[PDB]
Amino acid sequence: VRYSLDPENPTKSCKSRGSNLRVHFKNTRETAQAIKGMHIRKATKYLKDVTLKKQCVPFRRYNGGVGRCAQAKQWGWTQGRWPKKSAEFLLHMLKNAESNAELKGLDVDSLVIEHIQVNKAPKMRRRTYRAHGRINPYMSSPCHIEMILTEKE
Amino acid sequence: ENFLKLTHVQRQEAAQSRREEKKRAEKERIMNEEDPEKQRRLEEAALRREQKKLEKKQMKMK
RNA sequence: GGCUAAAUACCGGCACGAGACCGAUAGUCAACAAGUACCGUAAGGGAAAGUUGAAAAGAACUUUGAAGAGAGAGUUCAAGAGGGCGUGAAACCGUUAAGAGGUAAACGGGUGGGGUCCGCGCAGUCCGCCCGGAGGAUUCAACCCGGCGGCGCGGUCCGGC
RNA sequence: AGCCUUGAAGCCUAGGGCGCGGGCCCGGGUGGAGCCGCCGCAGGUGCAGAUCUUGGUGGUAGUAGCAAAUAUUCAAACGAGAACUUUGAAGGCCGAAGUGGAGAAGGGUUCCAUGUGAACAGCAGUUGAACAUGGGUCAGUCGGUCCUGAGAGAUGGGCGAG
RNA sequence: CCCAUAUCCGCAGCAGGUCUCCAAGGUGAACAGCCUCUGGCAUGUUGGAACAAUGUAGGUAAGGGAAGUCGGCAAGCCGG
RNA sequence: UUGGAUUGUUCACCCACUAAUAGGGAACGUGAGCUGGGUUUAGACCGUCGUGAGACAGGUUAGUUUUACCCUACUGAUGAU
RNA sequence: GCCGGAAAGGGGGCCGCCCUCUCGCCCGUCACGCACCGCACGUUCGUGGGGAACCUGGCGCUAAACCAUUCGUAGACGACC
Ligand SMILES: [Mg+2]
Ligand SMILES: [Mg+2]
Ligand SMILES: [Mg+2]
Ligand SMILES: [Mg+2]
Ligand SMILES: [Mg+2]
Ligand SMILES: [Mg+2]
Ligand SMILES: [Mg+2]
Ligand SMILES: [Mg+2]
Ligand SMILES: [Mg+2]
Ligand SMILES: [Mg+2]
Ligand SMILES: [Mg+2]
Ligand SMILES: [Mg+2]
Ligand SMILES: [Mg+2]
Ligand SMILES: [Mg+2]
Ligand SMILES: [Mg+2]
Ligand SMILES: [Mg+2]
Ligand SMILES: [Mg+2]
Ligand SMILES: [Mg+2]
Ligand SMILES: [Mg+2]
Ligand SMILES: [Mg+2]
Ligand SMILES: [Mg+2]
Ligand SMILES: [Mg+2]
Ligand SMILES: [Mg+2]
Ligand SMILES: [Mg+2]
Ligand SMILES: [Mg+2]
Ligand SMILES: [Mg+2]
Ligand SMILES: [Mg+2]
Ligand SMILES: [Mg+2]
Ligand SMILES: [Mg+2]
Ligand SMILES: [Mg+2]
Ligand SMILES: [Mg+2]
Ligand SMILES: [Mg+2]
Ligand SMILES: [Mg+2]
Ligand SMILES: [Mg+2]
Ligand SMILES: [Mg+2]
Ligand SMILES: [Mg+2]
Ligand SMILES: [Mg+2]
Ligand SMILES: [Mg+2]
Ligand SMILES: [Mg+2]
Ligand SMILES: [Mg+2]
Repeated sequence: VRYSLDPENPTKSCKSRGSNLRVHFKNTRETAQAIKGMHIRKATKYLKDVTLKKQCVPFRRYNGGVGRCAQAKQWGWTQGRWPKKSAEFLLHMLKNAESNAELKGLDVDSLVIEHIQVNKAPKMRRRTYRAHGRINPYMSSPCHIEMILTEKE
Repeated sequence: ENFLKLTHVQRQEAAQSRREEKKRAEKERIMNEEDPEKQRRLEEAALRREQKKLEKKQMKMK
């Protein structure tokens, strides 16, 4: 579909996408900025370490109350977390992009995740119940995602 | 992009061949499984996976 | 004690025609399964909601994944129109590019720096006259013929109005 | 003898300019069918506020919170997937004024079976009172039906513009 | 079929409210409290790791014993 | 520059100790710090006033004291150049 | 090569030699160099500061920090030992 950034060379570049992914947008924006320039083996390894809490995800723009960990001193940051649902969504999508670069005959072991952006999807609506007979919104903040890998030797 | 479109048939053929090889290897591993209980569990899972694929195809076609 | 058509009235009913009216938050509450969904024990209250395309031609088939979801392929003039789909603004957000950054930011006056494009810049205006320098016409004046028009106190010409 | 599918309205624009200004004209893009200049005519005619109206969206914020009633653990199965489903083994609670077993009012299909995992069940679910398919309530003796109770209510009559 | 800490009314699977029937063993005066059997459930819209402050709900405090505070509020003593 | 008896008290007054028991301010410092005794809603009692409803810086008794997760400040904790 | 400098340390003085010219400075002779045709940021500090990447060799260098783990002299989490 119409992406945001077009690749500099369509043959040695693979695409992926995700629409209305019931994750958190702030978490996915942070675990996407952590992956933004990595190499695809570095990424799948990192995102697995994030689920095993061997490495973290520095929380830079959405870091209210986000507590401080010890594994963030590798990113020169202080705050960070271990988003699991968001390290598994853009891992099933890094898998999709792999299986789309094999459909193009690229070298999966040479792919660098070059462009990756997360957008904000239409909120899903629920409702909670508060004191004095008041009902409040309990809305969900889903996200769109889209990555582009590239052979860069 | 035009070149990739021209080459589109070859890429599909290669993708189909690699699936035929992967399926052949899966059948060979099932054939080579010495334990009959393991072989039956693997076979039942493979058949059920195929059945799920067939149902999904029929739903998409519908 | 009584009756009595016509001229006269009509925001209900059936059937019509029209408009210097509104054009989907407007016009009836209601352009749509609207006095519907919903609320109230009841009397009553009462919405929101139109648009793919000329035609569904509504994406076969391959592929990863359990699936949603994608990547290809195809339909169409166009999916940058893909089943709440014409156009698709603003606030708000993501990413890319460029700059900047300790007196919150923003602002008016003045310059300078860098960018972005524009001038389609990069040898710089043309025009009249005259002089000379080399060429080319079927060419000037003056006469003759025919037509046309203006003016005429043609002192005061003929005939009209 | 206006402009327009050789691209109108609309919208976007680090492009060129005009006007003191209200505003306007060009270029590029997007779009797909209507639109404007002049002389007059008419008006539901210009928004920054009105604790304005309707709709949309932010910072707060990945924050507050998901803390009443003692309590969970191990192995196995199904499954892509298991802290939460199912079986079994432990440990515990309710402790006959019960977290048991049945009914009235009320609900109305919530009952039962199979499947689904989109939405919902404020985590997750392989589960559900969710969704989709189908089933299910059998009477001379159980009740209604009948009788009157407090009371309601016609006729006759009376009143009353009705 | 539910008949109630999820089938009803409270906007909800809401610690509220909502009419009855039956009614085991031990202790004990006892349909009190506490443990248990029949029957039921999985801790009441989530888990894991930590064990700071400040909270919330329970406790215990040398010597003194209302000096505290508007006031013995609260807690404590007493208890068959 | 204190410990207490009385008062809601501020004030006052007295006991005791002490070196001394000086005076004050900060939105008459300080209620998202507390308390809520007084004052100062609605209930009631008495007195005086009013024919009456009602009134009383006149007594009496009972009377809901909400929110910080924002920015700053401060206290600690990471880090930044 | 020897000397002397510490307040935020001197590329200074001196020892020599085996190098090399009588030019360097003043006053004159002698002619020349783009004399770019009146014209602006000229003439230095400047082998400037930073940044890349290049060639060309000479001498040489082969480490730590953080995380994971662990501890409890520490602790909400980070941090710390
Ligand atoms: Mg921030
Ligand atoms: Mg905060
Ligand atoms: Mg907090
Ligand atoms: Mg609530
Ligand atoms: Mg309520
Ligand atoms: Mg008459
Ligand atoms: Mg007419
Ligand atoms: Mg409308
Ligand atoms: Mg409209
Ligand atoms: Mg309307
Ligand atoms: Mg609308
Ligand atoms: Mg529309
Ligand atoms: Mg189009
Ligand atoms: Mg379109
Ligand atoms: Mg159309
Ligand atoms: Mg559109
Ligand atoms: Mg930048
Ligand atoms: Mg703009
Ligand atoms: Mg009008
Ligand atoms: Mg406005
Ligand atoms: Mg929290
Ligand atoms: Mg029961
Ligand atoms: Mg039962
Ligand atoms: Mg059931
Ligand atoms: Mg949920
Ligand atoms: Mg019988
Ligand atoms: Mg009557
Ligand atoms: Mg508990
Ligand atoms: Mg419950
Ligand atoms: Mg639980
Ligand atoms: Mg004591
Ligand atoms: Mg003692
Ligand atoms: Mg006292
Ligand atoms: Mg005292
Ligand atoms: Mg007491
Ligand atoms: Mg004060
Ligand atoms: Mg205060
Ligand atoms: Mg207060
Ligand atoms: Mg009081
Ligand atoms: Mg009173």
